[PDB]
Amino acid sequence: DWRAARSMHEFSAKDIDGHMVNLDKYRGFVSIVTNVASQCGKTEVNYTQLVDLHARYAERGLRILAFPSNQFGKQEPGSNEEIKEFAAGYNVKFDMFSKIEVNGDDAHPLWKWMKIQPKGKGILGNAIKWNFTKFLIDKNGVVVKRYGPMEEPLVIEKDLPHYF
Amino acid sequence: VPCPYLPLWNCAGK
Repeated sequence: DWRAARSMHEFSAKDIDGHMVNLDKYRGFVSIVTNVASQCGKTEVNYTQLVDLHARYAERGLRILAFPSNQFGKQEPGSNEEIKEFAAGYNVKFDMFSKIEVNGDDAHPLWKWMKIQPKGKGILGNAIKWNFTKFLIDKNGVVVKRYGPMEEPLVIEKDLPHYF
Repeated sequence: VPCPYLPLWNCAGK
């Protein structure tokens, strides 16, 4: 059934406070969807740059959805409350979600869907490879790019005017 | 430069 979706806007996800979010609220906004972790070598560069992008582009319509996951080196061990508190240290004002799995049979259906999209395909299969993979989503909820763990968020900035 | 995630990941793909 998640296979039949054609837009991110068809999904819902539980935010970091335990409340459901209809992802259709991102309709008309360019969105970055990313899997985060607090204990990765690139935690700092990723959070800092995402906060910076959000601050500078939120008025142009940039939204950021951050999904914690503990699937990559067990680098997100904390509770949702502890992760929320960690994000607060970076002055995060974008949208934090409850911890999920992004690979395997229990992965969040959004993540299952993103990974098989025409412009969401991975390199070396479609599995998320490590923390801080980023998906760029257009104003219609279509996946338009996948950026790998090594591609810092500021790499995405040049692509934003292609979809604003 | 050596891959900074070794040995947990070897920078293969995305």
